[PDB]
Amino acid sequence: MEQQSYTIIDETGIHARPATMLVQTASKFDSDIQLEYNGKKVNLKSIMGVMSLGVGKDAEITIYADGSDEADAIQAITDVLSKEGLTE
Repeated sequence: MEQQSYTIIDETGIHARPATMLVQTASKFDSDIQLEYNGKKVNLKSIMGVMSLGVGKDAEITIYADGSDEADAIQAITDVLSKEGLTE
C-alpha cells in the first residue's frame, strides 16, 4: 500500500542500468509496483510498461508497491529510478 511520485530527466529512459536494477530490486521484494505516468498507469515492468508510458526527461510518475515488501521497495526502488536522473 506504498507509493511515490517522481520527476526524472532521463530523456533516454530506463536504460540497461535502471532496467536490470528494477528487475532484481522489484523481483527481490516480489510485490507488484504499479508505476504510473502523467497520463498512464501500469507496472514499471521496464520491458515495455515503462517504455509505453515513456520515461523521458521531465517524466512524471507515480509508483505503488502492493505485495509484501511494499515499503522497503519504495526506498531501494527510488535509488533505481533515481539512477535515471544521473543522465541528462
